[PDB]
Amino acid sequence: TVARQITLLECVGKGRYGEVWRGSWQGENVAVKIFSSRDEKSWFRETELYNTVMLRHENILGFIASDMTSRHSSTQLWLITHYHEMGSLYDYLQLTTLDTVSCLRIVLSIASGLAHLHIEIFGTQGKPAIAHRDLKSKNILVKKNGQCCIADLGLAVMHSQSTNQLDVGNNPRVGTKRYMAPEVLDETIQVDCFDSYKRVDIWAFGLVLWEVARRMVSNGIVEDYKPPFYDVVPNDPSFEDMRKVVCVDQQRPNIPNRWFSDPTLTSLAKLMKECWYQNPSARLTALRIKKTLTKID
Ligand SMILES: CNC(=O)[C@H]1C[C@H](n2c(-c3cc(OC)c(OC)c(OC)c3)nc3ccc(C(=O)NCC4CCN(C)CC4)cc32)C1
Repeated sequence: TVARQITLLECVGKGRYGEVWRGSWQGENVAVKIFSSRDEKSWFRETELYNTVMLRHENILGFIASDMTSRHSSTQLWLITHYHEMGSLYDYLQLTTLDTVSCLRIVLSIASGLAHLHIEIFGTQGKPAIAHRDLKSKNILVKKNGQCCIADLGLAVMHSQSTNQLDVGNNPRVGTKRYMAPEVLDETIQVDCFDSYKRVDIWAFGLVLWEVARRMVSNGIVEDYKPPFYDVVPNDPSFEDMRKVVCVDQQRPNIPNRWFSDPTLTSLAKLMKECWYQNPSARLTALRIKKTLTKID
């Protein structure tokens, strides 16, 4: 169903993943992702997660439907979700700066969505723990109320007390290299250990925090948008570029001096560094981050 009722109006994204369209379903905007063949298995994993898990949370992208539809003499794989007209956090941050409240609301809402993903709730009305594995600004959408929701669950891995085996391939280097945690890049991560995947999300969250904080204005000062590690790796960095910086040199994004003139950015700088520990077990939990951000307000 639904695929029939949907008219595609304008393509708002196109890449190796496929395309994302603004469509109309009974006159209502929906986001339609048409997967590339390359990413067909992500469509299935994401579809099955959303269809089997009650994953309704204000800070997780709202699923509507999935469909298989043959159109251009070939089958199309569609994922249909709520449409967030503001688009991705990545693109939003390049258009505007943030005051203190808008910055906190963004980062807290991401922490809230990530904590909800991570938490296992027993039973019906509950949910397995979920690790995202590709958290970054391009996979986060901004809402008009200034909160964000986390998107793109095609690499996510789930865990509950039902089974010890995880639906993860043998290759741990699945995400976006620029955001890959050190234990992924050097491939020492314990693929058997679900908690290890949560900690990889926390590392990436720290990087997103840094990206956002750079755009918060303090005393008329603000940084331009940059991706993590812009100053030391080329675009489309290689595994080796990333490993030398992050694993061998053990470098991190630098904190602009101006942040320490503002107590919010001072607090956030402290927080992102607690997300970036080389040792995964020292990193704050998602819920700890959320509780901390609830108080920094
Ligand atoms: C890696 N970047 C991407 O993919 C791109 C396309 C993704 N996009 C998703 C989306 C949908 C999904 O499924 C259906 C996904 O997968 C679950 C998903 O994953 C991240 C994202 N909804 C969107 C809603 C709107 C827009 C958008 O830009 N409109 C244009 C206006 C923006 C603001 N003014 C300044 C300019 C014009 C873009 C959206 C982001």
